[PDB]
Amino acid sequence: PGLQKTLEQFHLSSMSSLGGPAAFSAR
Amino acid sequence: PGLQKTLEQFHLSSMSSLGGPAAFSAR
Amino acid sequence: PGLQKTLEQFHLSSMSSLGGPAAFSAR
Amino acid sequence: VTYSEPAFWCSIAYYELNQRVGETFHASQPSLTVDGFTDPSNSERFCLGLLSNVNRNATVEMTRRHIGRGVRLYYIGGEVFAECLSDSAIFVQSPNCNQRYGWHPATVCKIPPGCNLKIFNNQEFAALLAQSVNQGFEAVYQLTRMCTIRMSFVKGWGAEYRRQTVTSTPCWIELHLNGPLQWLDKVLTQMGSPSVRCSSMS
Amino acid sequence: VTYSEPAFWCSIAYYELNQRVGETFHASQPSLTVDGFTDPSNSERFCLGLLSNVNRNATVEMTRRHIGRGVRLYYIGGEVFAECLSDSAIFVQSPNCNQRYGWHPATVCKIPPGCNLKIFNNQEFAALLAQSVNQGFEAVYQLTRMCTIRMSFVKGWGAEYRRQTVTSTPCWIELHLNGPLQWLDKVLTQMGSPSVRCSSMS
Amino acid sequence: VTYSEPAFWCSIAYYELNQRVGETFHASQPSLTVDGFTDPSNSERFCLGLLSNVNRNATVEMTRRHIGRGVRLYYIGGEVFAECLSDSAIFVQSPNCNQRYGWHPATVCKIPPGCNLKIFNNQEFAALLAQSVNQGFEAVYQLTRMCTIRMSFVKGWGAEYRRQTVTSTPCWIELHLNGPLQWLDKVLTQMGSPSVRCSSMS
Repeated sequence: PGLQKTLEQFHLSSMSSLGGPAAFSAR
Repeated sequence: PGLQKTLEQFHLSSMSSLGGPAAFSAR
Repeated sequence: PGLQKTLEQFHLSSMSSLGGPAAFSAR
Repeated sequence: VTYSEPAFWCSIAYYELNQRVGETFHASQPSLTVDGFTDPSNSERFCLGLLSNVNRNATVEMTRRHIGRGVRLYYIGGEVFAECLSDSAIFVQSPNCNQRYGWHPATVCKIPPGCNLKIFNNQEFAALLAQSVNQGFEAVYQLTRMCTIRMSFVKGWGAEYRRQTVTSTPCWIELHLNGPLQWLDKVLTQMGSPSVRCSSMS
Repeated sequence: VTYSEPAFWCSIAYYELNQRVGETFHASQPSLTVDGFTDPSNSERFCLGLLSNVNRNATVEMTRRHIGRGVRLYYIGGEVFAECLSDSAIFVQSPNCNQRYGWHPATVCKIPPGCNLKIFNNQEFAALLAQSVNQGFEAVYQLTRMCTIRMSFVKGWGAEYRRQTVTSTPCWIELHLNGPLQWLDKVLTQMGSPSVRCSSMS
Repeated sequence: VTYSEPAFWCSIAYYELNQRVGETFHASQPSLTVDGFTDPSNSERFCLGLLSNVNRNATVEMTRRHIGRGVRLYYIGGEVFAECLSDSAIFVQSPNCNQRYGWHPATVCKIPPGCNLKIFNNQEFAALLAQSVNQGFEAVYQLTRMCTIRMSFVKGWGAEYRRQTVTSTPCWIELHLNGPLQWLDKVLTQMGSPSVRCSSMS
């Protein structure tokens, strides 16, 4: 669900950044 | 004195607002 | 060294001000 | 004395037992939740789950895990409400509320999940403030208690419970209403000093 | 739930023994030092030397005099580092670090002067967060411990030392990583509630 | 090391007995009062009457009711003054002041209502700082005490009183002077480390 999307998005954001979901959301 | 004015002003401001004396003073 | 300059500068700044080294540096 | 409008309508302090935990939350938006989660940078969420306390024991920790969505606090006009979003109840001690229903002012009201309760009415407060001036400085001074509201998550306290004071509950919060406190200040600064003398020595 | 980027990548609290001392430091710049000096207004320096504690005794005071240049904390991408600038060592307890090397998560690592240690890797954290959802709410909830790192100045603690807990060290700090805490929040708010019931009474 | 001018010339912490109460007040205006009233949003008033302490007992509460107009703190050039606006006296412990009059630096001075006292002179502080470098790191390090001033409301302490320490007074405050602390920092960062070794173990 939305959990799988959240985890996928965090697994990607985390490879090179310390920012939260907002920073990612503005890729 | 100024107490009576303060109370009258608060009795009026309080009927529909949570603001302090400054907000009232700018009616 | 830089200690003597710091103390000289503070002895002067302190005669009429409470500011730190930045305020003095902008005399 | 002159006044500027508070930027924050209330401030909230969190406690575990008799120990204060974390920084004071200052509320700038007219609606907010105090919850058990962990967002550190939302002006509408006081998130308790990220507060550390190296000293806390298991009762406090299990309780914290049950705060969940917590409590929603908002005002409409001069009235402040608390809504239980948690799956567990919350327990409120609001002198302003208790006086409204003729209860002892230390009475504790239980809010089951999905319900809300009007915990403050400013117009009732203004009336009480108006009457207090006839009672002297100390009477006005005590009215700060009318502007403070205490709330426990999950665990009750008071007559109907084994816990007797709020400092016996694992997880509770202390709300201060800043608008009413300013009106109280405007009166207090015109009340003089108390009549009984304090010595420097006693 | 929606999110705004934290203005501060971390927040730091200082402690002496079991007592919290001073205000929480909020870090806006990606590099900062926690030192034993006394500049009160530098967004890149958390200066411990100016914090008062009328209650502190001689062990804490002598230790404070040896913090000196203290510890430099910075992040590069999704990795957080601590560098010992002090003439004395610092001692770090980072579950994220300990899990990386297969150590107990309460393990305490010693950083001698002039050395640095990677105390957090976000990509390892994201992986652990992904696995925790399969374990239920309480498992995700405990991951806040992955976002908190504790560090003692000068004095060690744990298996190799006489001091056994961090609350026995005279001078220590508690770091919270705000970015990872927001991702944790995004997951927690979708996890439901714990299965075991709390009564209002017990 | 570089410096930015502090936004706040001082910071003030309030205490009851040995317990810290409320948030630290940060002073941006060159004159301010610390009083016993309840305005939460005035940059020139640190209002103690609205601070809660579920733990306080009757002695602290009666005292708080007698703070009243409290103490006015302001600086003129490099000199800081305290003026007793309260109907009750205030009691000041300022090492800088005590050294000026050749008193023990722990001496406590009484300020009756309507009087003021110069509690800090920066030029005397600069001279002492200049001499301290010849005494080594620890000597400079102790000069933070010259930048902290403690004041009790209503109740005295010290030789002339039954209360012997400031932590025995019901209502007191702790002032930090940020400008002088920055000059101290500029010197400390050039002083090296103390000569006596701390082990990680002892």
